[PDB]
Amino acid sequence: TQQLHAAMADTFLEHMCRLDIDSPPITARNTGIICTIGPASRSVETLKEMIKSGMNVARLNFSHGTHEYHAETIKNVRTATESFASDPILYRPVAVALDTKGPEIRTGLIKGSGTAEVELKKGATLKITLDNAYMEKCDENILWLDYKNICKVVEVGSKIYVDDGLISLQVKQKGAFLVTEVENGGSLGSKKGVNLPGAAVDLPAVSEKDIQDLKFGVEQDVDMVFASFIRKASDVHEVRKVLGEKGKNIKIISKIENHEGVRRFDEILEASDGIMVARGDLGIEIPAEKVFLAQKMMIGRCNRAGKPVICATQMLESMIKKPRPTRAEGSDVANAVLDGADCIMLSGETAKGDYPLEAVRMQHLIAREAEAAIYHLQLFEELRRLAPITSDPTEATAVGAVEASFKCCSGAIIVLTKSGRSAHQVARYRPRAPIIAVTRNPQTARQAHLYRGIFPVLCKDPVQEAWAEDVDLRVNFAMNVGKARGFFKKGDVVIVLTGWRPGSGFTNTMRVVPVP
Amino acid sequence: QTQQLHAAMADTFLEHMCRLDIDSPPITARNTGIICTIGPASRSVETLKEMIKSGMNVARLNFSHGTHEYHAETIKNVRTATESFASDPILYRPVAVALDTKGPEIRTYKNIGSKIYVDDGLISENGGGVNLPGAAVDLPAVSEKDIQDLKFGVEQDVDMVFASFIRKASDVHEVRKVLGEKGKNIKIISKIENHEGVRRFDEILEASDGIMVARGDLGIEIPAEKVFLAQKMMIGRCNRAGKPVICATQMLESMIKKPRPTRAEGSDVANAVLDGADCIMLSGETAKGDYPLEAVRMQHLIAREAEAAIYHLQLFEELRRLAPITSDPTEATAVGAVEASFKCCSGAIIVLTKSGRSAHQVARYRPRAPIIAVTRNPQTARQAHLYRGIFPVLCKDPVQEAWAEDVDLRVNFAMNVGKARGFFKKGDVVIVLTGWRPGSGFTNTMRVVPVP
Amino acid sequence: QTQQLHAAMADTFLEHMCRLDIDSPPITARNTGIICTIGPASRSVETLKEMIKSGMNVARLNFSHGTHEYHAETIKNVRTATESFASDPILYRPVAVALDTKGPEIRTGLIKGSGTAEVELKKGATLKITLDNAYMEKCDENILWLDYKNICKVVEVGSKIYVDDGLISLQVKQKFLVTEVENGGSLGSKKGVNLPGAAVDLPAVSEKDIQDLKFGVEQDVDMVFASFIRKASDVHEVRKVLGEKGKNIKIISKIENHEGVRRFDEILEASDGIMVARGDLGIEIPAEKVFLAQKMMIGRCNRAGKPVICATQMLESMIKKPRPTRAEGSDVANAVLDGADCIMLSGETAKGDYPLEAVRMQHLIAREAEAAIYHLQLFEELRRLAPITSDPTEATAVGAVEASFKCCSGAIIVLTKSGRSAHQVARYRPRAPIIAVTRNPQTARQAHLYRGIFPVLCKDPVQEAWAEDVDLRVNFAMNVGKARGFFKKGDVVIVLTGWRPGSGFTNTMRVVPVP
Amino acid sequence: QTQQLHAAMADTFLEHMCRLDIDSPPITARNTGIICTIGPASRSVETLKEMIKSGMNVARLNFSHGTHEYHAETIKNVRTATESFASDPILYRPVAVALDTKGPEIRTEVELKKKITLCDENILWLDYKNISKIYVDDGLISLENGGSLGKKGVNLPGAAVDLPAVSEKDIQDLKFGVEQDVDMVFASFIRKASDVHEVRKVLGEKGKNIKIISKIENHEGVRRFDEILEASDGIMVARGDLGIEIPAEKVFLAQKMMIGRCNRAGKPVICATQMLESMIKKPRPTRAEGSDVANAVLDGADCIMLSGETAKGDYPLEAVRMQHLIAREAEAAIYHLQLFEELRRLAPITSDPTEATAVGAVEASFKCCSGAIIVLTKSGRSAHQVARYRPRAPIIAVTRNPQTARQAHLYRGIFPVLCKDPVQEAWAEDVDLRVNFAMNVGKARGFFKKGDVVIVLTGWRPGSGFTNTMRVVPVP
Ligand SMILES: O=P(O)(O)OC[C@H]1O[C@](O)(COP(=O)(O)O)[C@@H](O)[C@@H]1O
Ligand SMILES: O=P(O)(O)OC[C@H]1O[C@](O)(COP(=O)(O)O)[C@@H](O)[C@@H]1O
Ligand SMILES: O=P(O)(O)OC[C@H]1O[C@](O)(COP(=O)(O)O)[C@@H](O)[C@@H]1O
Ligand SMILES: O=P(O)(O)OC[C@H]1O[C@](O)(COP(=O)(O)O)[C@@H](O)[C@@H]1O
Ligand SMILES: O=C([O-])C(=O)[O-]
Ligand SMILES: [K+]
Ligand SMILES: [Mg+2]
Ligand SMILES: [Mg+2]
Repeated sequence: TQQLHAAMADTFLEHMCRLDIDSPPITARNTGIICTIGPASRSVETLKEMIKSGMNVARLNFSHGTHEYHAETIKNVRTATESFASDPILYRPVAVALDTKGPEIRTGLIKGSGTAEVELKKGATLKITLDNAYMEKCDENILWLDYKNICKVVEVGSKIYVDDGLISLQVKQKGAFLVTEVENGGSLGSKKGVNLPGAAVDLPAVSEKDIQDLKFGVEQDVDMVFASFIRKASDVHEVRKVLGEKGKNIKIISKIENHEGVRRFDEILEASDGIMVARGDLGIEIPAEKVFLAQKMMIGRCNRAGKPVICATQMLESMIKKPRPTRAEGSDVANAVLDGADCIMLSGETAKGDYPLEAVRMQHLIAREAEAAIYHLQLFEELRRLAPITSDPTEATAVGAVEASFKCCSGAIIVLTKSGRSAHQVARYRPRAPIIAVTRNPQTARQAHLYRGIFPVLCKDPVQEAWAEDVDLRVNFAMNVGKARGFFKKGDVVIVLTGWRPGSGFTNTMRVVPVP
Repeated sequence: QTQQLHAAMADTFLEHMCRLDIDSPPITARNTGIICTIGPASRSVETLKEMIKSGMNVARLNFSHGTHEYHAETIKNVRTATESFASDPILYRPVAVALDTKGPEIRTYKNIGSKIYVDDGLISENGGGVNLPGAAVDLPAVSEKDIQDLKFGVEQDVDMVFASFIRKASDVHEVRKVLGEKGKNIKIISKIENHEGVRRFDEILEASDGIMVARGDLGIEIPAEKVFLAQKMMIGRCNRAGKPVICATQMLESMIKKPRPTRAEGSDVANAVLDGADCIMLSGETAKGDYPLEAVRMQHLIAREAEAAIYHLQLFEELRRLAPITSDPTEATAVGAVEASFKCCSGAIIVLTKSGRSAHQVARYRPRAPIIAVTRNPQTARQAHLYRGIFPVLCKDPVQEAWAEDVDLRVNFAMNVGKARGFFKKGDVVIVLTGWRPGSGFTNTMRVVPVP
Repeated sequence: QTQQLHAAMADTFLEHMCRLDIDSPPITARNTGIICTIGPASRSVETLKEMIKSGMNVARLNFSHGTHEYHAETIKNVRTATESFASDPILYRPVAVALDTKGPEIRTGLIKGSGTAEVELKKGATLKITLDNAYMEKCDENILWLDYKNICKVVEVGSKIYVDDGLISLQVKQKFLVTEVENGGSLGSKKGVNLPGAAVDLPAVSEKDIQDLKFGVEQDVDMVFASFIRKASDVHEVRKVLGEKGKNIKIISKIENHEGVRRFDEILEASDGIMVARGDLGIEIPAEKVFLAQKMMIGRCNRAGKPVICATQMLESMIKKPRPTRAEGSDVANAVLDGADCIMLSGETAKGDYPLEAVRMQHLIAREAEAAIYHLQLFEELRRLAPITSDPTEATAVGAVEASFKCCSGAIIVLTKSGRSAHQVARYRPRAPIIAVTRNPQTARQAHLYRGIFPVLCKDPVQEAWAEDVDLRVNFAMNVGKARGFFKKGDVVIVLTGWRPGSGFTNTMRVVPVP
Repeated sequence: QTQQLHAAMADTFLEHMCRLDIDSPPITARNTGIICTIGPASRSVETLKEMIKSGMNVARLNFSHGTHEYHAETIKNVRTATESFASDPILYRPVAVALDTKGPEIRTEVELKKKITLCDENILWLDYKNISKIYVDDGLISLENGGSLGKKGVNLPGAAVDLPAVSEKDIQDLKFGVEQDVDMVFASFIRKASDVHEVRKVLGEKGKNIKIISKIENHEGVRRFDEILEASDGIMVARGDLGIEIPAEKVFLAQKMMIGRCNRAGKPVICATQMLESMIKKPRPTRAEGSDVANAVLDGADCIMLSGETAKGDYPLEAVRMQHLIAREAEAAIYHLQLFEELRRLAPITSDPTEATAVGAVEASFKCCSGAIIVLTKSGRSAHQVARYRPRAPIIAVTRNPQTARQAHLYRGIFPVLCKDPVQEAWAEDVDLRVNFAMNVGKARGFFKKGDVVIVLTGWRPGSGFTNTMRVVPVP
């Protein structure tokens, strides 16, 4: 059970040899699940089923839609979320994330229609213009795109990709205009994304349009921002600046999607609250055979720094049209969890696909299977050897509680936290047991989904005047949540982390107590 | 640096991940074998030439469909395309032929709680070949059609057999008896496709020459969320036993219709190589899809990238600690050669072998450097593709009357092959493995020599 | 350069060795217990006071010699010296008293009617061994009497017989016993005889041991070192003899012969701790094999969490000289590196000329060796080899030790009644000292058997409010640590308490700033 | 149940300790070298024959006392004893001669209870200059301590003595060693790399093949150890003087540090002084002394040394035999699984094919449990490169160079064998002849038998520097 026989192996190779398909996993699923909301999932009715299937974060993509449309999406999520608040013991917080548009390049309209398409045949000629006279009159001869300075960055012989890198063009002759030949062709539609691998796209990291959406998210009380195409640390500083004082508590997740962002990852990770490995654009900007290097590198460096990392894009792509995934997609999710990803994401599988609930359920089943097969003995040993010595009492308390949880096979680590930080410090050491973080801050409970293993619970009872009684109140609530979810039963042992006084920064007490 | 050598010198696996560098270029050699299913999209002589140039090592023919005259024509075109490069033996690549049996599949014969899936797992319990997740084995291991197909393979001189739906050791022995004495040198690769094969894997592996993780049927017979567990389990035990293991099915499925893979497909190929798979396989991507060459090229590029990212310092240590002591001189010589190749950053290990066994025992310990196996046996050269890192070369030169001179001829042939393929150049250091007398079984000599 | 912390952070043991630095000073705290045999050279109140100040934790009484009156006076002098520091509880050091039994010894008679006469034995010469009581006081270079009446039943021709702690060796030539001297030398009175490889059938607990153990219960000793333990049933016999009145006395089994090493696992299971008694052991087995048996027993005791003592000839040359040999400096250091909880002195303190110097040398070596321990490897291995458990105290103990490495704490403070909670911390071998606060004087004395436990005896009365009684004992430990230089105000320490009074309820670990 | 094989398979160091067995007998091969100081107790030819039969590999000559004529007769007696066994080349053991220099010494019975002039208890004479504490007579008296002071040595710890690296007497003694054809020099009180160079310069062209072992005996040599190690052929941990110059409770740190860095560099390290000191007067050692010898071997020392135990004491043969018995037990107790892995990890990757042949040979020897590794070598270098990786099996180094066979004793596990056959015309036949010679030596001394598997290292042409061939070969 829980691959515990493989966990006691002395080598990683023998650990693999002991992986048993008949060793059922524990109940808790530690990996967070982010879901992109769109036409197939934005109804209050479907959203309620997204939550029951395991969605923790509803993602809103501001590459498309108006502020009024997204405001309605946010309302439906919160409506579906609060529809379960009648039972505070089974209530699951749900976070809202805003994915900025960023320096996107998009084509124009095919023959004045949003749905029209033309067939590009390989080897044929195709002209690219910036003259807005063709902005709505693109066809197989001429194509308009919205990057005015595309000629200052594209040398002759360059390659241009259109529509998620499916169409590829080679610039055969530069103009004032661009004369290209189609390498790989096919159906060319309207408003398609363009990638220029190996070109210094001078488009601003934070456009005037992005400024409005960021301030929109601050007004809407979003829990986090996914910032697209972050190339350097100063790009992160603009995002932090625009969010200003009122958006101080909004977590900033930098998306790495090009060569420069990979090269500058350290300065970007230092300034950010988290990372997203956005493999979609990344797979086009750099060779597709190198993406897995960038992913393992970014996940490991984030695990080392104790900052959240998200694995995103095309994880269960085939499930947009089919109710079951391919074998490659099953192993991709599992290996991302084995790599150490805090969260796994879904895009078109939930935004527009035909089986959005099956996708969420499949991600939940695989992640719980992958979490049991993790070789904890080596991971915990390596995280401690790579983590520096600390003078923070909470840090020493966190590593001691994780070590104690491996020793007594505890059902959970219960943590009282106001800002989340205490639970974050436990999570970075990757215990096997789920981390039940008890909080009264709703925003804290929603941002805890970015961390592996943190199962946030929001206590709704009023603050008791006697502080030692307020602590016991929240601890017993955690015991009720854990017993109701089947994390443990009466008589089991659990780790409880508390402070010596109210307020953030005083977590310093670890207790080993039986389940009431 | 190159070949992820900065990540290679890390003291922990986590720090090894942190040092992976997309700007660190891999070496020229690609160690993982590429098995391509040949079908209507790829059975022309002109196409097969491009597939070989793209890196195809093994042509798989799926006997679930097609007549013997059809398959015999496919085999013939495969050998025409293969032998079209024989005029230059420095650059000639052996290409193997594999026969994949139909096996005991239920289609919509019969002699049949709940649970019963149909049409590749498209109905049960509802939904839009037939599988019985967790059921008895009514049909025989080797039916009468399989016997004729297996006998046809011996006649067409195939190098290996992929036996479908192996459930126990006696299934393997049944196949072996059918190949008989005329096909006793044909390698039997047991395909693990159901819960029974996973439960009885150790007895199946012991009876087999190798294993295929056939994830297609496996993902229907057992929960889909468990396939990664059984895959890593079987690759691990095959690595421990030193037997070849193939990862198969839906690795680049979307490339049937599209010229570039998804992100999940790109990481699936890489992680299979990182797991330790000797070979990776393409099915519909090469048999029926619109982009057969691109799929072969993509497996080549990913595999070479992932091989540079292997954490050899942990893998080599753990492979030795788990391997038993030996009295076989070839086994001791082989592990000494691999240790020496790491010590001097060798450009290759050159192995002279008649049956391939000497090269197989080197591949067992997973050197970073390519293993140039020099043989005069054509079947040995073709069967070498089943093993990670073995780059076979077929020596066509006549035997020299002085045995020491004949050894030097074959060694110098491997040197010219290595130079022409960019594995190494003049002045580099290589490991050379030979014996003290002619004949198989006497490999016991390791020499550390500069490339002339 | 401090605490060999540069060597502490190595990735291999070889690199750890390469980084050991003679210019990197150790900390104040010395973790290895020091046991001293008290004798003529050291039994005065004046000398005992200086030995306590020099670092002695345990006074060993060797009941192979002396009367009950003699030992009663020694014990009185030990307690006089100890309690002379009892007026400052912050600085008072508990001192344990250990009784070392005679056990099934074999001794010779008197040389020419004198307990101080001595003859000379020559190589190849013949020596007659008799059991006739007419010679028990009439021994000389021709006839030797010994008190083992069954010796002819257990020896044969060619057997080796060793006399006076292995100095002289004989070989039986005829069966009274006719022998030929192999190695000669001066033969005194009442010397010990070893019969290596013979099946000696003496009782585990003799009538003399019965009287000495009863004396031990009346005199309130803290532990018994039981000589020549051969099997678990020997340990049980000692436990039954001590009975109800001696149930709290710790029983340390001395492993000194071949059967003891062979049956070590069952003996360890029955005992509270182990002494590697290398003196007799090096005569009973080949001396080139002693180091193997020592490292085996220390390893298995560390694995089981039970105290192990390394004993005998650690600083033998300091009996006559003020400074040890290089081999002796190495032996003490390697015993601490092996994992020994305590190191022992015998003749160096019982009868030598430099008893204070010997105690001070062991203190200096042990503290240097403790800094050199490769804690990264040791802590990882003790955890891997320890089973998962449902005991909250064990999980709390391993979390506290892990926390102490994380924040480089100056100490782990533990409140314990019986000692058990501190013993469970010591089993995981933290670098930081373990300050065990107890109100039980016997718990305080017995804690010296465990590496790193620094016991302090709280004298303050019990507070009615239990949370105040707890805070009182924690602050007392804070004052002890500051007064002894383990830490200072602003540092971080680990505190271990329980949720309710009484033994067995330790479940609370706190990371606390030093006020 | 043999050679601590059960403990050898443990997955942790702790479990390795827990599995050590006193009932697990070692092999016959003893890998650690034994160096004996020759003096009035061991000077006679008949005594030296027994010391050789008991395990002495190197005879040490202490040039702090005695005359050139005295030491010359000592050398003649050693060579007389050594060559008395030469009638059988199969069983002959080479014996090396080492010269130990006096070096920068400061020397002076009355009583003293708690006035230096540069012979009574009121004014003492010393031969030195200016410059705190001063130690006299093996550090027993401190200046403050007391004792029976009676031409005793003086130590000035921490200080910087103005005495030259080599003295006029040492120059004469070094030139004497050159004339007497000694195999190695133990250079006393080496403080810096320049001191090693001045010694190497004194030995000149005629003494260029003489191995220089630097003795580390004070604080400065410990701090400048890396530069001294690089310039030297090897290191001696001279714990006698070192234990006076630095606090005695720190000697074990310096010893373990210097053995580790020598093992890491692949250079010989000798642990010396007071290892069996009580055996000067007693036929058996103390428990601390048996532990000290064994822990020196477990630390990784290539050689162990006897001083007064063989030079002046009553039981020299017993002392040599005890070091032999302890060393053999401790070598079986080595945790090879960890040691070999760590040695490889800290060793650099190079292009020298001899080094790559050496690791591959050691790895192969662990895989097939070989009875030996046979190395053909003319300078010793190829055998030294095998020994740095510490195989469990013995290294039979077959040479025709008699100085090489004697110098090989400085390296753990190298069993030197001197071939005296004429050089055969065919190269391949001259190699086969020397290999077969090692097979016979192995069978004679019980290292292996017919049908066993051994590792054989050879090269591709005559002369030194060409070892590149490893073979796994059945014993004939
Ligand atoms: O993780 P954070 O943000 O530091 O908060 C943890 C805090 O929660 C507590 O357990 C309770 O604090 P509050 O009563 O103010 O909510 C404190 O003891 C502790 O300092
Ligand atoms: O791997 P195999 O089949 O054992 O072959 C190894 C043999 O090949 C050899 O190169 C000799 O082969 P040949 O008999 O063709 O000359 C020897 O080195 C060795 O004994
Ligand atoms: O180590 P022991 O013998 O279990 O004693 C530890 C006990 O001491 C306590 O801290 C309290 O001690 P008191 O009973 O003297 O107040 C308990 O919480 C705990 O169970
Ligand atoms: O260890 P060294 O000094 O390099 O000598 C090893 C030499 O021994 C040999 O095996 C034999 O050389 P020789 O003919 O000089 O004895 C050479 O191949 C090799 O170069
Ligand atoms: O047969 C296969 O290859 C499969 O089912 O995966
Ligand atoms: K006694
Ligand atoms: Mg993008
Ligand atoms: Mg000296």
